[PDB]
Parts: sequence; structure tokens; C-alpha cells
Amino acid sequence: GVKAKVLENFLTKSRTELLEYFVKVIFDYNTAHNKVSLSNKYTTASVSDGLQHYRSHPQRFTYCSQVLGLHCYKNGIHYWEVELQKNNFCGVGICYGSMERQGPESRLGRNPNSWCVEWFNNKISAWHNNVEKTLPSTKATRVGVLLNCDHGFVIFFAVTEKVHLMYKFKVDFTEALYPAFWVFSAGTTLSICS
Ligand SMILES: [Cl-]
Ligand SMILES: [Cl-]
Ligand SMILES: [Cl-]
Ligand SMILES: [Cl-]
Ligand SMILES: [Cl-]
Repeated sequence: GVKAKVLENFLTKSRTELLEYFVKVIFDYNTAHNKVSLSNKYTTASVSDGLQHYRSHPQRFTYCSQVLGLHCYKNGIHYWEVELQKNNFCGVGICYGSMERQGPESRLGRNPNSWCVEWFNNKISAWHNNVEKTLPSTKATRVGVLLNCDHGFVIFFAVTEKVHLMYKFKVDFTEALYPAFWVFSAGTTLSICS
């Protein structure tokens, strides 16, 4: 019952307040799909023209152009921001480590093991468990993710002058979460903000 109270508090926090929970995210080399190149000390992920040299790995995505953060979060509260390149097809979210890495089930937001917001075909959508909800359009090119492991929720914010709520999900999480990302189409790039 007190989860609602904590959620309401976090929905009203300023960017400065959310940054008290800042975590440094870096992209995990062993998860990147071979169409995804990592650069800038593992803080930029881009769609590569040709295939990357990666060897197969049980954690590596082989169906969807995705990559995860290296660290997972099991307890406490965590906040990070991602800068998107204008007009790119891309997605920003969280997933359980037990999310599939092969097949259509590995796609972020299309299974019960992940939650995301996604820019695609000129729309912005929130996804979980293969259910999509179209969100109001915004010109924001930065997204903030507030993950609360203790009271069970994730909030997606559009970051411009201030933070603006995009969507939130309440969940009693059953295992640790990793930051999760999708990039698609030549030129698409996204970066973890400092
Ligand atoms: Cl894909
Ligand atoms: Cl943790
Ligand atoms: Cl688009
Ligand atoms: Cl809390
Ligand atoms: Cl703000």
C-alpha cells in the first residue's frame, strides 16, 4: 500500500533530486548483437554498417539489435540518462537477466521480462509483455530511467529543460534488472549521458 506513496513522491521529483540516485551505465560487450558497435569507452552504441567481429556468447543477442548494461540492480534505487540521435529508431528500457537472447521472445518489451519506451515509425510507445501503448509525441532527445527495486517500479522520463513523465510501470520484480537498449537502421546511435 505504501508503494503508491513512494511512487507518487518519485513522480514529483526534479532532475536534481533524481540524480541523487545516478548510476554509471556501460554497455556490455558480451551482450551486443553483431550489428551493434560499442565506442567511447563503452558509453556509445551504434548500428554498424557491416557485422562486428563478436564471438558467440550465451548472453549475446542474436535476433534483435540490442545490448544491455554491464551491471544489474537488485536492491535500492537507480537513475540513468540516455541521449538519442534525432529521428533514430531506438528503444530504452530494463530487463531481467533471464530474458531470452535468441528468437522473437528476446525483443525488448515483447515479453514479460522487460519494460521499455521505444521510438519507431514516428511514434513513441511504451511496451511490456507484448502490449504497446502509444505515448504523446515530444521532441525530447534524452530519456531518464528511474528504477526502484525496493518498492517495485520503473519510471521513464523525457529530459529537456526539466523531466517530464513519459510512462511508469508498477512491478514486484522477481530478479535483478539490467539497463536494456535497442538500436535500428544505419546511422542510429545512442549514448549514456555523464
Ligand atoms: Cl531488431
Ligand atoms: Cl544492487
Ligand atoms: Cl521514428
Ligand atoms: Cl524506495
Ligand atoms: Cl526537473
